[PDB]
Amino acid sequence: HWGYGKHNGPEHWHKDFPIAKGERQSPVDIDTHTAKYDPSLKPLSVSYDQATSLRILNNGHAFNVEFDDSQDKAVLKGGPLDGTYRLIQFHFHWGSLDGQGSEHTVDKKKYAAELHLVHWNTKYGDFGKAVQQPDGLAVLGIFLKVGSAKPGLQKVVDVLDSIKTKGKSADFTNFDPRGLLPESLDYWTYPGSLTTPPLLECVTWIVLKEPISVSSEQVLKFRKLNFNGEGEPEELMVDNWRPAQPLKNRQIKASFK
Ligand SMILES: [Zn+2]
Ligand SMILES: [Zn+2]
Ligand SMILES: [Zn+2]
Ligand SMILES: [Zn+2]
Ligand SMILES: [Zn+2]
Ligand SMILES: [Zn+2]
Ligand SMILES: [Zn+2]
Ligand SMILES: [Zn+2]
Ligand SMILES: [Zn+2]
Repeated sequence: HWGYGKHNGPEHWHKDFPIAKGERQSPVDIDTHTAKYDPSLKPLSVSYDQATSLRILNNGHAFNVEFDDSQDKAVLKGGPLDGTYRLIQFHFHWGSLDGQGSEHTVDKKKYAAELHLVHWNTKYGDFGKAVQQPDGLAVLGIFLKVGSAKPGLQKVVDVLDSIKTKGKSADFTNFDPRGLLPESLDYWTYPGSLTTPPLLECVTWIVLKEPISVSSEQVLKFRKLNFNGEGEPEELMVDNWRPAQPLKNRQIKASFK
């Protein structure tokens, strides 16, 4: 089983997942000197007011907050996107130390964590068919830095003790994802992949410029989770990020100057 450990980590994923060395892998370093502004990028439209959260779960790699995506309740439109992409889940990647944890980097700066709000293209009818396509998904990536507590994150933090180990889940209704956004929606964008196996090259990445602030007590709560299921040996869920991959023949476009 792939993982983030010594013998099953990112450097070994190519064995079972050869697309790991493909042409559009994520994440990537964003060099703010070469990611040039592009005036034709429309502004990004985020509609989360009717978001309906269902459950929260530890799948052994991170924890996902899943949403009802049966209808256009919470959607992302605009920017580089054609059409309408529905929110299906969010999750985070984070470090064992404050100086690392993000997947994307900005001029090689690593952040303490990165939020991924995952959305699929309604043009394909369901998530399962969307991930098979180049334009199947859009992931909105938000950096986290340590500082002041993020009130909107608290409901997440408070339930983490109930899903400590793999396979555990809890009911998780009425969570409002707008409480996880920064104030500004300026972004970079490029075409890439899922950052975990199976690493499909199906994602339009949209990463925000402005990070959110979370408290060290909030991030410590992330580091108390386990990769293992109950009654296996404890392996703390930390450093569940993949490092930057080669940009190859791709351009990263900025929405701001
Ligand atoms: Zn292990
Ligand atoms: Zn090899
Ligand atoms: Zn540079
Ligand atoms: Zn320069
Ligand atoms: Zn797994
Ligand atoms: Zn669904
Ligand atoms: Zn992710
Ligand atoms: Zn229930
Ligand atoms: Zn138990």
